[PDB]
Amino acid sequence: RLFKEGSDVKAGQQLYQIDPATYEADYQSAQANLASTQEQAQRYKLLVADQA
Amino acid sequence: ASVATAYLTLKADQAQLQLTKDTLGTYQKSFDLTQRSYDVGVASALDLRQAQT
Repeated sequence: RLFKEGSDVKAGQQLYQIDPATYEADYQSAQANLASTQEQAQRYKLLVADQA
Repeated sequence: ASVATAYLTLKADQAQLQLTKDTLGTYQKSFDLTQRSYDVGVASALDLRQAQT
């Protein structure tokens, strides 16, 4: 718990932490696919200009 | 008959030369496209060598 109780908190201030540990694995599994598809799109962007 | 045969053979072989030049230009353009695709990283050297052959 990251807030002092009875204090004035602001909008968007983090109050807790709920042990990510699964969403970290989901995020890594998503970004590993994004890392390959992004450079495939970037390579085909260069090759489509030369009609390759 | 010999003169007519030799002249027609020359007339045929010059057109064969022109079509072979067109085929070589097509092959050179294909090799340049495969070299560009090897430079960007989509194809491998295994395809670049087959395009070179």
